[PDB]
Amino acid sequence: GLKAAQKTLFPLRSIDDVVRLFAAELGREEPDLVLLSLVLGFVEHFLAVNRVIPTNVPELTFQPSPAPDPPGGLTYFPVADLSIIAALYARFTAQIRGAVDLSLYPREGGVSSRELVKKVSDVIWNSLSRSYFKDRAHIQSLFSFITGTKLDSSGVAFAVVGACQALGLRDVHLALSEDHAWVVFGPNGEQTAEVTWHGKGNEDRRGQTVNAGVAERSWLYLKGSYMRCDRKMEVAFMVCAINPSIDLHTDSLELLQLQQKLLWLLYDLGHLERYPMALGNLADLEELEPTPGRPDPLTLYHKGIASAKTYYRDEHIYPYMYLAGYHCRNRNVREALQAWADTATVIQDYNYCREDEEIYKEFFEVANDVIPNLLKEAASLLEASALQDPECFAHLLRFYDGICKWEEGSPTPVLHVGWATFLVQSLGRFEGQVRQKVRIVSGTVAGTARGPVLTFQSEKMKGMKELLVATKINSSAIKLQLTA
Amino acid sequence: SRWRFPARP
Repeated sequence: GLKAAQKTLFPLRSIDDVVRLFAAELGREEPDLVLLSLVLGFVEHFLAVNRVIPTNVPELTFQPSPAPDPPGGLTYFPVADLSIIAALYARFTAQIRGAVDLSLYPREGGVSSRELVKKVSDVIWNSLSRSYFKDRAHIQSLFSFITGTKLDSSGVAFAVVGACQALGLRDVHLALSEDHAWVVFGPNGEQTAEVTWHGKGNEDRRGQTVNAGVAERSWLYLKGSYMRCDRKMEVAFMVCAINPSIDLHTDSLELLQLQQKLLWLLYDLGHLERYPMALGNLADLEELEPTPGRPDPLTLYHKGIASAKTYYRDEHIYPYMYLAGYHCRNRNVREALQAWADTATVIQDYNYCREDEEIYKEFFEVANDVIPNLLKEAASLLEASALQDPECFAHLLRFYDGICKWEEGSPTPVLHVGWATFLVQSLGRFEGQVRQKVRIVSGTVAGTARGPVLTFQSEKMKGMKELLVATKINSSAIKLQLTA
Repeated sequence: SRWRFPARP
């Protein structure tokens, strides 16, 4: 089943040997996801899932090498016998070609039927285990699928796509929003299908189309500006799915180096170009263990936002969240509050829907925990500045503005009384001397002939442009306004 | 991290 030009690159005895298989599989016209997932899953298994080395399995061997930092003598790596890997490959292909026969699916020149796709879906879905928790670590790869029958939400969609490559269908692709996955197919790839569940609730919309989710302006579907992958992008997803977590507090060094390198490989090949979140991941990695001759983290977060604006209508939230994080961690309040505001600037043209819970919680943390903690910390650093810059006060206000606009036209209310206490308290974190140097203008003349300024977009935030700029923050009042 | 959507921040 495997091509000879792939076999020769085996076996893999180090992170580098693995990179070779990826750099070489990435140079073909149809990179093999099934092969690359198996390798990755295999590697991630002995490195993160089961680190104790079996001495009774003459078929499984490990490779010694000098350990990275002065700490330690020798490190062991799971050698990827060609035999083992090829055996799994064949087992996967058997399940597929043996559970679906293209005998009855006339494809009119390079397209796949909605019935075929929905079939390959079902094949994989019914192949799934009955007894397991859907949120556990290290069940993203096909290695997991074939070995223990366990796959997580996104992993299922990846499987369905890999399965189709195995059947020859080269029009079926992975579709990636920021919190979901489904499949795109058809001529020009404009037909879509739901293949996996979402959130805790096993509620699936399988066989249904995304059109309804895109229509309702929810963030799960990104107002139609979600990623449409190609073989190369799907390989990136895979690299980003690598989970280096050994434990809640421990991480696998080798798996981190591995994933970091494979992202660069993908970057140099330019395949990260349309994958903002990938740029983010790569960034965060670097911050911790930088590599010589490579750009700074900060450089990367921006290349990530650039991508968002260019190829996705700047409709993605995470590239800002990523950046805001970097600063917050690096204690740069000004720059942080800026990005969090930029975030709300995107979310404002959305609606908070049932399935958008994940992003809700992401703002809730920022609004109610993270920010009130940079401010609390700031009120102690000057006493022994930024807590006295109006522009920061504007950033905070603009942030709340976006969250208010978001709520507008929404099914479920965003704001409740609990949001207020931390708005009130964060306002009080700024001296009236400053809260008044911010110009809350609505509009001088529009168009053009031939302190800092701030204009609200939300009717809620507009009605309060006065209470926010008082010398005494009317607690009771701002509450009853924020919620309505 | 047990499981978060791939490439999430």
